[PDB]
Amino acid sequence: IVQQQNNLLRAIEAQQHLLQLTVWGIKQLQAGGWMEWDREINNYTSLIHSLIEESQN
Amino acid sequence: IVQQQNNLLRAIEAQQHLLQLTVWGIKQLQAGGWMEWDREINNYTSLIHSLIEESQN
Amino acid sequence: IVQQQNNLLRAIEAQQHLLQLTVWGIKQLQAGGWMEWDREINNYTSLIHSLIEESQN
Repeated sequence: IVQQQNNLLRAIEAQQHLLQLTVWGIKQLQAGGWMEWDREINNYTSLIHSLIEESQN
Repeated sequence: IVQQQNNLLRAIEAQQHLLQLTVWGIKQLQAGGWMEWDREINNYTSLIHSLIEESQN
Repeated sequence: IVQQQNNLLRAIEAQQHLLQLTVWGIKQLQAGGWMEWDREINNYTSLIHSLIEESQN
């Protein structure tokens, strides 16, 4: 079960990289009315980083 | 292992919020040929909500 | 705990489908300077597929 929990964390980490690439792609396409979307992307990005670092530890 | 499973669920929840923000961003940029993409986004969004609520319970 | 690990894997699988739909949506909007973004999307997509198949097994 330990090995499976490590697998799932590595999957979540790799999905977060993919998510960050899609956020970056959307910002390149939008580049102004997006301030609240940027606030929420930033807050949830920081939130997920904290949870991943907690899980890694 | 219980604490780790809670960590991973909170990470998946925070990633789902980020995913929903990226879907919303893409819909704002597209705003017509997207009907099947919308069907699939809706079905998988409902699917993930059901799995998160199951996991929370 | 086994049932919970299966729940979380199914959630990660459903999120990967959603992620792939958002990548596809972004590529339709961009359709040229995106070569490195495509390389990284491909590498992380392959990485996550390997981790999901490992977890399923």
